[PDB]
Amino acid sequence: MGLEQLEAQTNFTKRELQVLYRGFKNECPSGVVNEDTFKQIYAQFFPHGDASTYAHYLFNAFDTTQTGSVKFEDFVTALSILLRGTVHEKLRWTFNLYDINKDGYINKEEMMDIVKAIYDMMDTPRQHVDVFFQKMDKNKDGIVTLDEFLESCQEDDNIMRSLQLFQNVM
Amino acid sequence: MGLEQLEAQTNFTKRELQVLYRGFKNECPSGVVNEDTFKQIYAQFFPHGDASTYAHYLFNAFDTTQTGSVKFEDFVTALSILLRGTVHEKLRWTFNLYDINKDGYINKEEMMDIVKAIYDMMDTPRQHVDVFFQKMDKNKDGIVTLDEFLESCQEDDNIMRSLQLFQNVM
Amino acid sequence: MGLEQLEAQTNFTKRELQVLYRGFKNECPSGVVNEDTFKQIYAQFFPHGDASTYAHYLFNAFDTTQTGSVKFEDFVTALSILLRGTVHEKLRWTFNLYDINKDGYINKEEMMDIVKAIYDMMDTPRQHVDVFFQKMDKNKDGIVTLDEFLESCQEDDNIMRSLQLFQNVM
Amino acid sequence: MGLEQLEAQTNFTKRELQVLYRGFKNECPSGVVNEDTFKQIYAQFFPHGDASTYAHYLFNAFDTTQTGSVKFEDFVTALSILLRGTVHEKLRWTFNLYDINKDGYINKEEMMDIVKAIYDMMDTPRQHVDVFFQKMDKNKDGIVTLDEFLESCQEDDNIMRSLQLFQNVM
Amino acid sequence: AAWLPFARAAAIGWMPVANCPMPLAPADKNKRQDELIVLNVSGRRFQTWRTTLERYPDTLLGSTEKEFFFNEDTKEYFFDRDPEVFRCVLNFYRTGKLHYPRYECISAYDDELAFYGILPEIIGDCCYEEYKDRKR
Amino acid sequence: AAWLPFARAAAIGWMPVANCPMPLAPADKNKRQDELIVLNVSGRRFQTWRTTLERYPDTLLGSTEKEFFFNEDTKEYFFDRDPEVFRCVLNFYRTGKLHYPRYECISAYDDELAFYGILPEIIGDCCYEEYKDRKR
Amino acid sequence: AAWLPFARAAAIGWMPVANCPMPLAPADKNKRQDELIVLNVSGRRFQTWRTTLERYPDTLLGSTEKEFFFNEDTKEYFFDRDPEVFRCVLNFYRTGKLHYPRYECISAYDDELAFYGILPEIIGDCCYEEYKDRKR
Amino acid sequence: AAWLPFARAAAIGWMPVANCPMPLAPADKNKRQDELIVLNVSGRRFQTWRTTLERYPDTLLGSTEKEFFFNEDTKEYFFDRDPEVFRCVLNFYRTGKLHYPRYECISAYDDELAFYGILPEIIGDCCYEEYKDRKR
Ligand SMILES: [Ca+2]
Ligand SMILES: [Ca+2]
Ligand SMILES: [Ca+2]
Ligand SMILES: [Ca+2]
Ligand SMILES: [Ca+2]
Ligand SMILES: [Ca+2]
Ligand SMILES: [Ca+2]
Ligand SMILES: [Ca+2]
Ligand SMILES: [Zn+2]
Ligand SMILES: [Zn+2]
Ligand SMILES: [Zn+2]
Ligand SMILES: [Zn+2]
Repeated sequence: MGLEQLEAQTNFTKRELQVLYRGFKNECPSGVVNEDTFKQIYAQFFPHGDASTYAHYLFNAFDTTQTGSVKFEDFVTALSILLRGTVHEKLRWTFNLYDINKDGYINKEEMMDIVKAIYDMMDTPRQHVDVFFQKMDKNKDGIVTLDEFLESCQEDDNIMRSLQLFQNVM
Repeated sequence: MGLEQLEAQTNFTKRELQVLYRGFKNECPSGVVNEDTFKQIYAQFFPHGDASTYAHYLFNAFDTTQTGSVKFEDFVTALSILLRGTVHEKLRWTFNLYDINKDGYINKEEMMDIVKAIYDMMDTPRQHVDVFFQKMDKNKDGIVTLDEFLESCQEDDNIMRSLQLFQNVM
Repeated sequence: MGLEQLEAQTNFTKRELQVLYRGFKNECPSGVVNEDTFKQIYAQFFPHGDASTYAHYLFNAFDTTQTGSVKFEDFVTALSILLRGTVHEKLRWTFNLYDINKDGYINKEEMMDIVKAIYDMMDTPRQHVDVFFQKMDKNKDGIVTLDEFLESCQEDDNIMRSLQLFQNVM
Repeated sequence: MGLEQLEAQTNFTKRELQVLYRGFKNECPSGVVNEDTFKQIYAQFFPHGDASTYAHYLFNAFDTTQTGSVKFEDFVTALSILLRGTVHEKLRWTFNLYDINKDGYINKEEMMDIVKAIYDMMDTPRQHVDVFFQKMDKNKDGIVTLDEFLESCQEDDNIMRSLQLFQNVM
Repeated sequence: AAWLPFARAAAIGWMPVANCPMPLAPADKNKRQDELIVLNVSGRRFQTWRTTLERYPDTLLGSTEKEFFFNEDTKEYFFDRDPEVFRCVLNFYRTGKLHYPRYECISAYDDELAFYGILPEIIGDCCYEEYKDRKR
Repeated sequence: AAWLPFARAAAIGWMPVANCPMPLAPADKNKRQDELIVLNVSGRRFQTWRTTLERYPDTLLGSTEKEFFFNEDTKEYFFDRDPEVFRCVLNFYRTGKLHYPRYECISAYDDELAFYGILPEIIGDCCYEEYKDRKR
Repeated sequence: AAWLPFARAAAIGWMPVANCPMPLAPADKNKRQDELIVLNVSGRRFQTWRTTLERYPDTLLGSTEKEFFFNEDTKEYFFDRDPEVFRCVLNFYRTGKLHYPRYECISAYDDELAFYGILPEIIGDCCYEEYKDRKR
Repeated sequence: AAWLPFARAAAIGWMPVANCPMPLAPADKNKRQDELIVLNVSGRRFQTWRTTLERYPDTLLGSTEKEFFFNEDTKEYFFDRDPEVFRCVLNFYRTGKLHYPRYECISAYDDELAFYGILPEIIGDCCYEEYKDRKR
């Protein structure tokens, strides 16, 4: 907790960090987000759709510290990486989210869990993983690594165009 | 409703539309704007007199859309005609009001119903109708048409003088 | 009731009349002073002293109108006379107060009632009337008239000095 | 109490006297400013330690007037001495405090009571008294007088340096 | 004067002015528009439309009695009264019904109503029950 | 104060300049001294006539004790106290009777009365019933 | 609104720019649009973020209906309504739940809810018990 | 630092600085005087001393958490919360005891306490009874 301190370790300005904290605290008033809180947030964004499973994968992406529940400090740095951070940080974060078991690699069924997790929270019947792996895997052994993911996203200029769109808050 | 939208489709200014809206909302705040609403309003203007019957004819004059009950949009456009609209619109509204069964004609008992409705809501024993038809009917058949009414009000300069007085709201 | 109207028929300014009304209304909030109200006012000024009798004589001095109870209009004009009015109005008012039965003359016992009325509300044992009549009555028949009172107060320059002291309000 | 009056009889400014008054009134608002009041105040400064005994000696230092309980007047003038007053007043107050029975002398057990009172309210086992008397007593009889105390603090430049540090309030 | 032109429209053609009605022309041109009156009670600045205080002319705020409380310098009406009960008194001019707050004292409430010249007989049925019971 | 000229009138003629007690002559020239005092309580700007505070001189707002809370830089008395209970304390100077708010806590209410130096033995019979019972 | 980049992150790689639903790209450039809206209710200046009023668009303060109450000369929305009940109405936009004040009258409360276009069926279970029972 | 010089006076002559006490000199010169902090809640300007918010450092208003709500332009802290419950929260820093208003809803009250980081275990015995019972 520190407005001047976070201004250094993030890319957001003093004015943005205030808006982001207000936006954060309004969802968990000194409660510090847990899995349930995430579910309630994305349920509000997506009506008639169960967001339980995705909230679980999203919560597992956090927690580097102690209490399990992710604090604002870790909430905002993750958001700093996603909105302002370099391309090898945004993709690195996305890759970290796709790797559920947290063991360096993304597999067919692992990816299938996440595609199902988004489809459930809200034309190919969940098997859009087949299109994903065919144009992301260099080895073609059913495993996409970090280095494999980073270089494969560079080749599709359409992703880089959307990922570097620059999204201001406030 | 729509403040900028109504300004174009009416003759009232932005400032007058708010005053009219405030005056309307105070008599029915989101509540059913029906015949009874009218009865309550005009009973306040004229004590010791029953506004039931007139409220009905005045409610009958409205309802162009679907919901039966008259919205503010229909309330203010009718008032735009009555206060700012051309002589052939003011009289057109007045003719439409005097014609109860919505047939396009005014007859002895039809006119008698209006006279009775106002005298009841508030020197000749309601036989002003006989004075009305004597010098409003060109055919002298007992029927006054729209065109008959329009031209018969022009010849009486005393009506035109009162009907084009220009009322200012606010 | 009228701030601009009273400004004409009194000597007080618009600013004074507002202060006087505030001072008046705080004792009788739209209640309009009666005998009881007077008693409660002077009881507040003079502790450990019964003001019932004086309040009665003071109330009898008023009431020129209808309701018996003296309104602000009559309260302030009496005060206008007492504070700003001419010498033949201040003394005329005082004389009117001394004449209890309201019949043109002040007698020994009549004066005795008022001396007792003030002594009771709060060196000579009430018989200060004997000093009063000896130096106020020209005829020496036990009756002091209006003309007798007015000219007798002029001769004592010490009264005129105190009566014309000019007392501003606010 | 008296804001302009106290400004003359103390060394504090008008602005400092308000802050001191606000600080005083918050600890006892019109309420009995007694020994217990002191006990409650100093317990807040020093947790897990009993301020009962010191509160008594500190209350004993006051009470010059009549009511027993110490008023703000006596509170702020004593503080004017302790913070602004001459070296011979600051020490005079301190000497008066160390002298419990109000005899004019400080003895071994008398000094022991003060040391115990502070150690209890918050390295040598309370035998700082033996160090105190060894270099504060000129006679070496076990009694330290006012004049003995005054001159013995001057020789220790370390006390004079701390005692004339100048504390600013507000 | 938004509902009157409708009554006026029903009289066009058969009634000049006549007897004693009140719809035809806004005579005297009382259209001195509408100004927000600032009612300063105990420091709290209550803001209401001049027309709202006109609703009940037979009261302090209704009649020209309030002019005894108008400070010309601050261009506002000042009342050295309770700001809380005044909110009920002001809402009376707005809603049309006089409300009794469940938390306020009856005597305190009655005293303020007597000051602004409003009779307790006007208290709506919505809390006439609450008023009578708390007045013993 | 302007009810005195009536008492003064009944004395002209038999006791003028001779002795008098408290009436005769507006001494010390205390007139025009009445201004609107601003009482800032927790941000909430309360405003009252200075004579209203003078009503009960044996209290904090009555005596010169309030001057410890006066700020010359903003020309107002600032109190770091509850704005809500102060309304009751201020109303005591106006109405003459101290009212207990039913919604407030007796402990908080007693603490605030002790601050401004008003004794709870003054609470009117109007809500003496409420005060005693809620204080257990 | 700034929780979306997390949802957006889990879609990068398998559905980028292809179709999407409501996430991807802060469209229309609605940013920096959040200012403090001033809501003058009976003199009492209420202040809220404009996004807080946008929460429930199907109400008076939610829709463009409030613009009939806007004054361009003072750059604020003025409401000639009770300032006290408005606090509850405003709090509904903040907390998400409509609270019934125990001290207020049910009739006055229902009248104010009808004005701002909030239905009483939204009153939370937190004080649904209080509301139903006091409405007889 | 009005009561400390008295404790300080009792140590003069036998205790330089020594172990771990806290009376001797106001080190760091924390005498950055005292400024009135303007706390803007829902439009209502609450005014308190900076020292008052310092009383309980382990809360939102206590810690540097409030700085996330400080508007640099208006030079004040803004909270888009309920102004009424905040008065209780602010009075907690003043009196030392957390009071529950008898009229407010428990859930509404609990939500605001959770926002400012104050635990309901702190509620004084003066209205701990009232709090527990109204929380069913
Ligand atoms: Ca893996
Ligand atoms: Ca591989
Ligand atoms: Ca027909
Ligand atoms: Ca025909
Ligand atoms: Ca006689
Ligand atoms: Ca004679
Ligand atoms: Ca001794
Ligand atoms: Ca010796
Ligand atoms: Zn009611
Ligand atoms: Zn009471
Ligand atoms: Zn609730
Ligand atoms: Zn309490």
